[PDB]
Amino acid sequence: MRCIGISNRDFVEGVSGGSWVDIVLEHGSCVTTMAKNKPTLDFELIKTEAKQPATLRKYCIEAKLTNTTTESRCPTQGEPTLNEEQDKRFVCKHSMVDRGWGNGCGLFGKGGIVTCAMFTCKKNMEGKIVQPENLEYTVVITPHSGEEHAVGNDTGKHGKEVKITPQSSITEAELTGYGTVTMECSPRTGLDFNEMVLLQMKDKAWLVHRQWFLDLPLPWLPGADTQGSNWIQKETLVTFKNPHAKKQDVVVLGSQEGAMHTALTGATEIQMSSGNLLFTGHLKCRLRMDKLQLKGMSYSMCTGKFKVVKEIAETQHGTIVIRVQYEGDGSPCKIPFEIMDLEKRHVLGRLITVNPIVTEKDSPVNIEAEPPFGDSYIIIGVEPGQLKLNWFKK
Amino acid sequence: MRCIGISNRDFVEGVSGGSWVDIVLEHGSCVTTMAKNKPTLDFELIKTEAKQPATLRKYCIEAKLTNTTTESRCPTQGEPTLNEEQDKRFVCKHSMVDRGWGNGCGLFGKGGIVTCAMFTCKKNMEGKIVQPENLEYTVVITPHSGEEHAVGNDTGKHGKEVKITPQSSITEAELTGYGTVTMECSPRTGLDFNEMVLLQMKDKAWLVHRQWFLDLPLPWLPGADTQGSNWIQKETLVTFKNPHAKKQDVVVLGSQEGAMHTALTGATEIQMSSGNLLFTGHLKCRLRMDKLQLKGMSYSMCTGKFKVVKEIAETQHGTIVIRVQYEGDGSPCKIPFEIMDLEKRHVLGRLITVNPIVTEKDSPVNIEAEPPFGDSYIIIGVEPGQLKLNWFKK
Ligand SMILES: *[C@@H]1O[C@H](CO[C@H]2O[C@@H](C)[C@@H](O)[C@@H](O)[C@@H]2O)[C@@H](O[C@@H]2O[C@H](CO)[C@@H](O[C@@H]3O[C@H](CO)[C@@H](O)[C@H](O)[C@@H]3O)[C@H](O)[C@H]2NC(C)=O)[C@H](O)[C@H]1NC(C)=O
Ligand SMILES: *[C@@H]1O[C@H](CO[C@H]2O[C@@H](C)[C@@H](O)[C@@H](O)[C@@H]2O)[C@@H](O[C@@H]2O[C@H](CO)[C@@H](O[C@@H]3O[C@H](CO)[C@@H](O)[C@H](O)[C@@H]3O)[C@H](O)[C@H]2NC(C)=O)[C@H](O)[C@H]1NC(C)=O
Ligand SMILES: *[C@@H]1O[C@H](CO)[C@@H](O)[C@H](O)[C@H]1NC(C)=O
Ligand SMILES: *[C@@H]1O[C@H](CO)[C@@H](O)[C@H](O)[C@H]1NC(C)=O
Ligand code: NA
Repeated sequence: MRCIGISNRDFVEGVSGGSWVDIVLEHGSCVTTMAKNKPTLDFELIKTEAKQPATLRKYCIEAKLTNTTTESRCPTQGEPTLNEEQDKRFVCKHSMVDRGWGNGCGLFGKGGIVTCAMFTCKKNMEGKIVQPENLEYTVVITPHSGEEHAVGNDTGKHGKEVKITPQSSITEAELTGYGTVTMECSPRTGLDFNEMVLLQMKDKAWLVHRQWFLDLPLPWLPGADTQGSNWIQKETLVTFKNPHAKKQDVVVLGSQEGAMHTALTGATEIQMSSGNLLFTGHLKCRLRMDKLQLKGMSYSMCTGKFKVVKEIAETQHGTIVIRVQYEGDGSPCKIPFEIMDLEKRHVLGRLITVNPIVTEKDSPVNIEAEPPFGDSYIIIGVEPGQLKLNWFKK
Repeated sequence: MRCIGISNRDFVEGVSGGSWVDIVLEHGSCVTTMAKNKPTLDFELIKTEAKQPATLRKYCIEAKLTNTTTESRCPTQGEPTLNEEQDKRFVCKHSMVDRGWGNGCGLFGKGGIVTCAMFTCKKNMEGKIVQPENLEYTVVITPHSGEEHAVGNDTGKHGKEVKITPQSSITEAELTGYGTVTMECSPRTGLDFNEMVLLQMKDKAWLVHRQWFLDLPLPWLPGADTQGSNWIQKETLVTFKNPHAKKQDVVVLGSQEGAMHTALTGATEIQMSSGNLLFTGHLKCRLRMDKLQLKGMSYSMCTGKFKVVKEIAETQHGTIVIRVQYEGDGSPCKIPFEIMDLEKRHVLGRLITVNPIVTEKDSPVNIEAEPPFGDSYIIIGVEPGQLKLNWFKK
């Protein structure tokens, strides 16, 4: 009954005869499955967690230049040389400056120069690759127990959590009391997982095109990196200025954080809490309910009368939910429940929460029925005090 | 002699007769002025400092969201309300979420919501407006004294520093020993100063178009601001997400520092040290040298012989510089110096450092002459030991 109250709720019914039903889940969605002489169940896909992707690459989006040093030579004295010219943490550039008496040389002319500054990354992205094979989809199955606090309760303490993997065959489900049901799940994500890379920025984390990712004009380190200093293309964030041949300067290009966001507009976002993300993927599964069995078809209809505990409420999908309490002595019994017509002649509606049964003189029961459009009557209980609440749909 | 050794060096000669000469300065440039029976002078424009512009506006390029709070209502209970909805430091957004039994309401339907988060700026730009009238151009005048350490010496301790302003009439120049010269300067900058705004980012500071500046999609405060909290358009850096009608989130758009740089590519850069900038502007001035007079035309040519102290060096502009020392007893006397021809008959070159004179038996003298293309002979001194150094130009 977890679905009762969710906007994006899909109702799925069993193939007339065959106790097999196909459903589709996706974060922000809910599915209420029904099947002849079978408990009504609610399925929701909690989380979709990639186990441990691989760091394809690692871009630096903000750096600091330090320990700047420079070497120069007089005209006709060959190129300058700096040891740092070989230190992978340093970024260097050769250039030329005017030289003459006024500044150390006996000759006037363009003299060679070379400047180096130590590049230290301050913040970095981290593109990653995920393989559908290793995607553990968690799914919570909440049966329409009718339990007092079940309606819309998203605690989890009402359904049975089930872990699933495409590379884990067909998984089984133990529904404490109803038996067992089995799910035949297959990946079937939105976009390809090879052409797409999982980019991450301390919190916001998208999913972009492999190529676009790699073409990013930013200092980077190959995934297999551990050093975290020998950045490739350090100059994509470093600029060398020598305007009047006097001196040469090295500058930082400042944080690219926002620029990345600004460029990840069309990209596919993906909320994620340090490892448990909430993707976008139609996770299809097949349901076998052969081992599933109604609860207590060994009980007898109740004879006593019921007291509406919580007034009939209509859901965003035309269904109605009502809560009632049993006052009869019957003890563990079934609740009479029909959606008759205006004259109590025929039947016009169906129970969504199939086979309603009281379990304790003092535990109210929640029932979700689906009345027709227009009028109908919700007839609950039997003759002595039979509630005959009227209703109008859509 | 400060110009000797500078690449961008312009030689300016006086209008045959009139002792008035027009020169143009700009950072990274140098001008060597000459005029019949007048000392040769070198002009360089040290700095161009705007006195105190006005903060047109102040954009925030990096912010932090804090103290998030939210109010919500059940279906058919009117809009939610937050006190912060009125606190100018807070950014808020109304929205809708599904509600029903499972989460507090007796009805199922879209319930109103409103979320607010306190916006705190962390880093900011600061566009500014400058008016030409108040631009104090500093200019250093270094005469061709011939002084031992003058060639290319950029210490300043050789020339006389002169402050100048368009709104300061015509300025006078006291050249200790040569008399006085006067400069008639007029603004004449590159671009207009109304259509352009002086943008600044902790060091890097450009000059962009007023409109483009103001159209920047960034939180901002009117220049006259002192508060520094009631930012306008805070949402240009704040995003509200409510994907599944469950909850609504507020997020920061992260630093725009680099994005601004990346967008200030075509813009006009402007190095600046906390107030003293180095602009781009052809500062034209007119020179009156009437009160200027050659030095020591009361001395007599030396008779002794000279010793080349620093070998003849050629500059990036065909001129040659030589340093010699006097060994004669003559004391304060003039140095004989001519650029004769291959046969010591006629004259082929001119002195740039006009009227060379020794001043101390032990103080070498620097002379810059301009020999012709091809051969010529630098004849220094007189008969007894007259140096006859030969030379080849270009
Ligand atoms: C969502 O579900 C949680 C937990 O579900 C269990 O609730 C119990 C009562 C039972 O129905 C079991 O089958 C469910 O799995 C609900 O949390 C429970 O809340 C109730 C009432 O708020 C608590 O019961 C007791 O009530 C008496 C009143 O006479 C008090 O004196 C007791 O101190 C106690 O509160 C119970 O302790 C809670 N148990 C847990 C696990 O938290 C929750 O109320 C429900 N909410 C929704 C969405 O309806
Ligand atoms: C650029 O100019 C500075 C200062 O200019 C003055 O230099 C003095 C010498 C004189 O010519 C005056 O008219 C100039 O305005 C030069 O700095 C000076 O350097 C000299 C030599 O390096 C120093 O002179 C002395 O030399 C004797 C050697 O016998 C030593 O024993 C003394 O200790 C002393 O060094 C003088 O002190 C310096 N003065 C100043 C103000 O620094 C500088 O060398 C020159 N450089 C270039 C670009 O050529
Ligand atoms: C960088 O410069 C600092 C400050 O002078 C010094 O302490 C440090 O040892 C230098 N480190 C490197 C890598 O050059
Ligand atoms: C913001 O929240 C902090 C942490 O609870 C609190 O100390 C502070 O007083 C709050 N300030 C504002 C402006 O709400
Ligand atoms: Na002749």
